[PDB]
Order: sequence, then C-alpha cells, then structure tokens
Amino acid sequence: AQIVKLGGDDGSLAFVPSKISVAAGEAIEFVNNAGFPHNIVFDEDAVPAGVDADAISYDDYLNSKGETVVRKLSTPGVYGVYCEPHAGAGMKMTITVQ
Ligand SMILES: [Cu+2]
Repeated sequence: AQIVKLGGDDGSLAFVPSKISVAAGEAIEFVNNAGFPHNIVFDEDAVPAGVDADAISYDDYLNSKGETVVRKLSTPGVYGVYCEPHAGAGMKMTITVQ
C-alpha cells in the first residue's frame, strides 16, 4: 500500500507525495487530509492504452478529513491524476505502475 495524502499538513494544495511508483495490483490509499474539498481525476490523456480513466476516478468531492478512496492499477505505465478545484494551484500527481 502507498498512502497519498490529499492536501499537505502545512496547507499546500498538493498530493503528498505527488510522484510514486507502485506494483500492478498494489493498493494506493488516497487519504483526505487538509484543504478539502478535493476529488481524484485520472487524466484521460495521460493513462496507458486500454485504460478507462473515468472508471478509476473519484469525481465527487471528498469533504471530511479521513475519507479514504483505494485504487489498485493493473496496466503498467504512467498515470496522470489531478484535483479539479485545485488543478491551477499545482495539485496534480504522477503514478508509475510497474
Ligand atoms: Cu484538491
């Protein structure tokens, strides 16, 4: 499992960490931490071929501290993720699945 906090403890609008490498099938736990609402959108222009980016996104807002969304990815490659409300602040991350 890799834990990714949504919002830095210090108040930055960031995925912390924002660059991770995981094994195929390894759990990624997105934990709502600070500066929410946040959501988790996989970028359809930055996912491997054959991956439906909408299937794995969580489009609804995460409103409470501690709400945790878990995804496991199967296809190797690079996955770009962003938060819609905070995309302009730099709240984006990259996941490499091996
Ligand atoms: Cu956000």
